[PDB]
Order: sequence, then structure tokens, then C-alpha cells
Amino acid sequence: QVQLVQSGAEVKKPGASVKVSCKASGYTFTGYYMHWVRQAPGQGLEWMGWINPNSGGTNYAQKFQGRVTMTRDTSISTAYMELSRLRSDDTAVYYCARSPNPYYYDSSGYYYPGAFDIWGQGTMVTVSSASTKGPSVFPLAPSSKSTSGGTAALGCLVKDYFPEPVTVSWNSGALTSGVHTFPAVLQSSGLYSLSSVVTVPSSSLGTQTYICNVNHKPSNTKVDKKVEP
Amino acid sequence: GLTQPPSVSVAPGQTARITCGGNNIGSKSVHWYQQKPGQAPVLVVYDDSDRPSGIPERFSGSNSGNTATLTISRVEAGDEADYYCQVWDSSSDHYVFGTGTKVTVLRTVAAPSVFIFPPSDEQLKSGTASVVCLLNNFYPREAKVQWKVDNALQSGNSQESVTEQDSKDSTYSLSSTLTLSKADYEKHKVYACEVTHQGLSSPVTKSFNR
Ligand code: NA
Repeated sequence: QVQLVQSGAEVKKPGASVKVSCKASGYTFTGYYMHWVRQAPGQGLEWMGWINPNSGGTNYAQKFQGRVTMTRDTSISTAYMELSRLRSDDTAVYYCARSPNPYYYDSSGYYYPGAFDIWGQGTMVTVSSASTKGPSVFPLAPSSKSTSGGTAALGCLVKDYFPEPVTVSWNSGALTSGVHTFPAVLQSSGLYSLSSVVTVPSSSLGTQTYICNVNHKPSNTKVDKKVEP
Repeated sequence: GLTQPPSVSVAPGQTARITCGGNNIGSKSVHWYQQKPGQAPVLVVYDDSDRPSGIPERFSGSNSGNTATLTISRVEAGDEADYYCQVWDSSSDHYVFGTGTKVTVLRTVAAPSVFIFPPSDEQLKSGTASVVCLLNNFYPREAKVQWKVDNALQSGNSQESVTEQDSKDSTYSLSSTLTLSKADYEKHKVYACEVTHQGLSSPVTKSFNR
């Protein structure tokens, strides 16, 4: 159907620039405005501006003028957002979102204030002087101290990585039910740490193998760790 | 730039009302977005009261004077999310978002299932020791996790994180990680986390004697 797909997570040093893409599919690209909205971790939504994919005209929020550039490639129905001179408080998830333009394009000098009816999945952008680092993965072994009434808890500790995010799956994606992957916490070392746990029947702890699959793309780190009692 | 209450709590089946405050907001079109944890915002109401196809009739909207309101009738666990109102400001050519409202769905209190994990030998080999205390599927959110090492209370050497309300059973889970050097870890024998929660008649301790 209709979706917006954005590029992968980015890591940049302060002062550098970043460019996020937004590929549109399922509708007429030039028919709808394309907005960019960002969200800092645990914070609200902040509108950055829009581009008219048909004319190329733009409207940037005051806060980003002289810093932000919005462009598009009609032939591949992709919108682009480039933020320059990044600071640490530019660390956020960057969404693209479309709004209807019924006046496409038999008019000009007038913006139709439509709602943002379709949003991209978002792109995490971290701005830090810190070095990119792959995680160490340690098992959280199941035992009697992790059993209750026929169910057992086990998991993986994904420790000392930078930056966000990591993806954690279990048994190459086969195991999905009863999984809790916790929000990462930022340690005093400046490195992230995260745990993923799974509650399974204790009767299977001898006859079933459990491996957590950790993928930290910003450092090209892929680790599989077998979790044994 | 628009005023919203940080939190709204409502029992399943009850009606949640989320207000969006702004001077003469009634003369503008107000849109509403629902953002579930870890997901992109979804349009639920546009132009004060219109709904996109696919959005249940339980969602309704109104706008007059200095207040716009998103009303969710017959609230259920799937309605757990942050809700943002939005307006286009013609006078400034900006889109303005509200500060957001987290809807929490009330439920019966549920005591956490507590589990504890010793550090792995592989981590131990690297010279650090991390021990993890897990509280699974509890309600409400307020919980106290205390680390004890040889009966002594720990401070400054642990971090915790909590999941948002589960989209089906309205519970939370918590993960607390105690971190020491391998040297300090070897000095002691008993490692314990002590959890306090409404669903616990008295505090509960999980431990291992190394
Ligand atoms: Na990107």
C-alpha cells in the first residue's frame, strides 16, 4: 500500500552534517507535501519544515533556517533532509511525513494546511564526539533463581556499545512471544547498555537451545550468543 | 506550543479526555496523533473531528474557545500511547505540536515475578561483573529495587530501565543492572536485590550465595 521508508541510523561528530532519505511508494509523490519532524529521546514532536515535491519549493522552521536543506528526487520518489553543523542536542529520531496538497499544482503562493496522514518509520541520528563501539554480549543464564511455577527467565546483556541502536532477536527470529527488550541506559562511561529477556517453560530448558542475535549496524558488529543454564 | 496534561489515567471501558490548550485554538483546525512506544505517530483525528479510514469510532474530537479535546470512548489496552495535538499557525507559518499526553490504562494490581542473574564467566574474564535483577509483568509502575551485597545497601553502582505499558495486559517490566569490578565482586559472597511493590504484601528478596 502506501508507505514511507527512511534510511538507516547515523552517527556524526559535532559540526558535521547528516543527510536522511525518505522513499515514497504507493501514491503520487508530487501530490503531497513532505514534512520532516524530529523527536529527541523521551521528548515531544518538533516540526522542521516541508518541501513541495512537485515544484521543489520549501518552508523551513525558523529554528533550522541556514542549517537545514530539503530536496527531492522525483524520478525515484525520494525526499531528502540535510542538517549541517550538528550539535549534540540534534540527537533525535527524524521522521518524514506527508500532507495532502489538493492544489497540486494549479496554484502557487498558497499553502494548504493539511494533516500528516502518513509517517515514515523514523531515522535515529546521534551527534557525539564519542567513538563508535560494538557491544559485548553476555548471557543471562536461567537457573532455579529464575524460575516460577513452570516458567523460566533467560536473556542477553548487550553491554558497552555506542551509539544507539542495536537490534536483538531470539533464535534468528523464531522466538518472539514472551520477549522483553528493555530501553538502553546510558552508563557513566558514556556507553549504552541494554538487556533482552525471554520467559520460557522450564521443562524445555534441557531440550531447547536459545541464542540471542545482536546486530549493531553502526559498527558492523554481529554477535550470536548461546544462552545455557 | 500547545498545552496538554502530561498524563491521563482511565480504567478499561471508561472515557478518556485529552485537552489541547491554546489561545483561540477554536479558530484553527486541530489534528491528533497517536504514538505507541517505539513507533511512528499515527493520525487518529484531523480537522477537529474527522477520522481517517481504519480508526475506530471510539475516537472523537471537538474544538472551541481555548480548548480542543480528543475523546476516546471505551478505552482499552491498545489505546496506551502518547497523544499529540497539532495545529498550523498561519500567523507564523509553523506547524505546532502539543507537549503530548501519555494515556495509562488502569488495571488490577499485579505483583512482579522476580528473577536474578549472576555475571557470566566471559564478562568476569574481562574484569567486570554485572548482576541483573528482573521484575516481570507488574502493575502499577511504581516499584523499588534495592541491591544488597553481603547485607549492605548499594548506591551509585546500578542502573534500571522500565518498559512502557504492555499493549495487551497493561503491565510493566523492569531490568536493574548492578555493576562492580571483578575484584570487588570477589570480596563478597551474597548478592541480592530487594523489591518493594504494591502487589507484594511485604518486600521480597531474590539472592545467590556466589
Ligand atoms: Na540515514
